[PDB]
Amino acid sequence: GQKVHPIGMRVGIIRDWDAKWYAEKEYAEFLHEDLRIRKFIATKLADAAVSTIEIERAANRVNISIHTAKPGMVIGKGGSEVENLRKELNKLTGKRVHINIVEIKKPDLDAKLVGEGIARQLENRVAFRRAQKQAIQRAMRAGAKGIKTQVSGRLNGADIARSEGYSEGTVPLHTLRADIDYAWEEADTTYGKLGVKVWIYRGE
Amino acid sequence: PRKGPVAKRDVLPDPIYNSKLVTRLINRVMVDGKRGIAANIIYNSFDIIKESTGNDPLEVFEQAMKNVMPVLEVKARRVGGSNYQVPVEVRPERRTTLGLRWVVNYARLRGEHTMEERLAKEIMDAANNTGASVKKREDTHKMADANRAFAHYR
RNA sequence: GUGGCGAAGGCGGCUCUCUGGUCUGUAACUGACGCUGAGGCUCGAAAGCGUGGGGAGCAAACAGGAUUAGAUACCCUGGUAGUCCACGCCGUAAACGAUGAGUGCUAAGUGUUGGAGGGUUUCCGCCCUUCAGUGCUGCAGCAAACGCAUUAAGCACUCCGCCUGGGGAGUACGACCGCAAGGUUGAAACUCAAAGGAAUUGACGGGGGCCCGCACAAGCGGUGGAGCAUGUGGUUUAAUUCGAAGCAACGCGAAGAACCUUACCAGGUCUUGACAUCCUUUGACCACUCUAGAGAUAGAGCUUUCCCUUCGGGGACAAAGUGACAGGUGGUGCAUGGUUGUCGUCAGCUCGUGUCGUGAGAUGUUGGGUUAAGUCCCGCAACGAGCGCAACCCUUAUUGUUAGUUGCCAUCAUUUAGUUGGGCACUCUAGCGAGACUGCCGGUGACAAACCGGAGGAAGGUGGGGAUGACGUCAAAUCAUCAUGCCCCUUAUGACCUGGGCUACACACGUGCUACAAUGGGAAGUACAACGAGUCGCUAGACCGCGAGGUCAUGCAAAUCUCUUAAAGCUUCUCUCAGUUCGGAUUGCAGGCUGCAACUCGCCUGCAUGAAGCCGGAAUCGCUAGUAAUCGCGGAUCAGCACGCCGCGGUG
Repeated sequence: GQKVHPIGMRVGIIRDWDAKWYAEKEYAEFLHEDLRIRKFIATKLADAAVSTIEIERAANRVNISIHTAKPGMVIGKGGSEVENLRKELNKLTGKRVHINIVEIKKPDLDAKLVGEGIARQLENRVAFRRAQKQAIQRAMRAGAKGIKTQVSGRLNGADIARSEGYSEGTVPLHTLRADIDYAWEEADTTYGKLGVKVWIYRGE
Repeated sequence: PRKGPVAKRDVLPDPIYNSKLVTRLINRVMVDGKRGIAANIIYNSFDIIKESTGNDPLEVFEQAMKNVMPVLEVKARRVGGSNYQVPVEVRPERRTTLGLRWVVNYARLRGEHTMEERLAKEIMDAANNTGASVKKREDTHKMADANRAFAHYR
């Protein structure tokens, strides 16, 4: 184990906290409420492909904003699903909530999206050598300085584990002003678990 | 080291006598970084020197240093599995190093009731060609100028 | 002497006798008389055999001493055949240039052995030509590559010997030879699908060279000896829960074992369940009081009681049913994800276009110098590029400006005082900028990179320290943080309670603390920091107690108040080299504090007692400057509990 988390090395330097509120003497409750929130809304995320979520909060209201790639399939027909999101989140937080949904542009240039998609092929009995290759091919065409992928575990649904990935372009890791992205997902085909990691360099 | 020779660690001449040798003597008496105690000890010792059958603490101290410092030291070496010893010359800084070292070591082992009653007495005994410090010098000179036998072509 | 001679085996002190071959010049002579050679004969290292001599040194066999798990070996002390001569026999060697003999033809350069010619001519020492030997380098051509190359492994003709996958096997049978040992000749049955030559990239070597690093050397202080704290082995136990095992396990998981934590043990208990979903009856569940009990639980008492209504429903919930189901710190780190250690912050790991090679492949990335550096320069079939290195980030050393409260007090009055009037000058706090770049000056060096010296400046050559850890190595560590494939349990390996281990002690190993004193012990006085923490928390002040502490009370959610007058230091007065006015283990008695409760098993106080220990063998550790050595302060965890851990500053 010999590498630092690339978006924890850079937090507080060129990127911000995904949770921006200041509180004292009400800090444990707020942190676990955020954890509960974020661990809940992985319900719709199972289909709607959400990437981040930003929690702010005021006197007694909680301002939420989620980045997705499916705006209509997450808000409803005329607004009949955000209604449910709010009326469900009120049952947990006991407060007023106000989701302000963002929409993501160029979704193939996002670490969680890419890695979670190319970790759904592995479950459908797909060979890994071309999943990663087509992933970096469709990540370079969007225009990116570099990308690197890596899968691990019992490959092919076979015996003793190994690891291998593929690189395209430069991905400098030691440069602090680099604005790299990163995510780690999981999946199974039928044997144990696999780990997929993905890094994308998008200039600085 | 391996790269090459290094510097010489400049010293700060003490302000009382304006003599860097007294500075090194204070630095050798001091233990655990308690320097004011070492300074009090050296100054009481010099007061004792001048008060009792003395002329000036710098003069008799220099003469004692001159009578103690060595001029021929040997070095026990290894060649290929058999070890011997050979004499060699002695560069100047090592000389005063050894002198101070011996004087302090053999004043510390005297057996009176104060480090001053030991230091003043020992460097007086030294400025008159006496004391285990001078005998240590002569042991060294006798080891050398004898063990030159298996040193003549080293 | 990569000197000479011999067909080969072989031949080295000197003199004589007998004798074989080669080379060079000449041009008297003969006139193709030549080359090769199955079968046959002759010779043939060392060992061995026979007969008779000789025998100093060496030395199979053998004896004795060692070493090792063993040593019928290697090493040491001895020691017989043999090694030597004459005469017979044997007929084999990596008997090798692993290259049969004869003959002609095909570039050059350079050594040496034996001759013959021409010149200059003391040429007898020099230049040129020319025969025959013996070596080195190199072209055409040849070769699978290695390589060979007028001394062919080239181009050609003549004659002889020999080969046809690896084992079985140079074996069996027959035959000739030999005193013997053995030699020469020489199969098959059966069995395998390979066995080989040469070169390529890696990995290893009890192979070599260069370099670097508190790795040795120069030093300063330790560990090992003594008492105590703590972890581990071992033994013990009803249980002493589980994990870690050279460096890279052993003050490690544990940043808090009296109950809890808690997995372990002994007794007392439950079974759709301590915890989750579903479906139905349905639906608002409680808490509180009293007896029995070690509690877990059971038995009785006021009662869990519609919060949506269009008269028609939905949220919380007890029991029951009801079975789907739950539950596992049970196994497998050698089935896995994730997260770490170590080589090591060492300097490496690859690609594109070219060129080289029959081909796998190479080059670049090798060489000189320099550098902390695959960091730079010069040269070079290479020219460029990517991740690594360095930079961008943090803190510390100097200062301009903006802002002066809760910070500060220089020019003024005032008190106990920076306090109150006043001010933001100074210090300080914290946002934004400056400043360090071999940037100038001299020398060295291929003028190059780089190194040595100077100026100026707070700082000079990555100024000091941190974060940052490539491709890979050890099937390294962890199913017990968490997840998870397969296996296992299910009225028990699940679950609830009290009490006991985890702290046991003939011992062995690691990491620490306190000392063995005068550079010290005791009594009185006087000083100087920084990082941090605080609401049911940090406690000002006054009083009571010898003390640890207690009571009444005060400010502060914090540059405002408190924790917090730091300890080594300095100045006086003592004590006198002793097992002591050193040391503070162990035990007796009396208290305090937290907690429902300190017996097993807490921390602290006082009086009494006063052990070992007088600087520690072999061996072994840390450290290159505000560092080592030494001295205190804070806080995470936490009712309470630190010699451990993380930080801070003082002397140096």
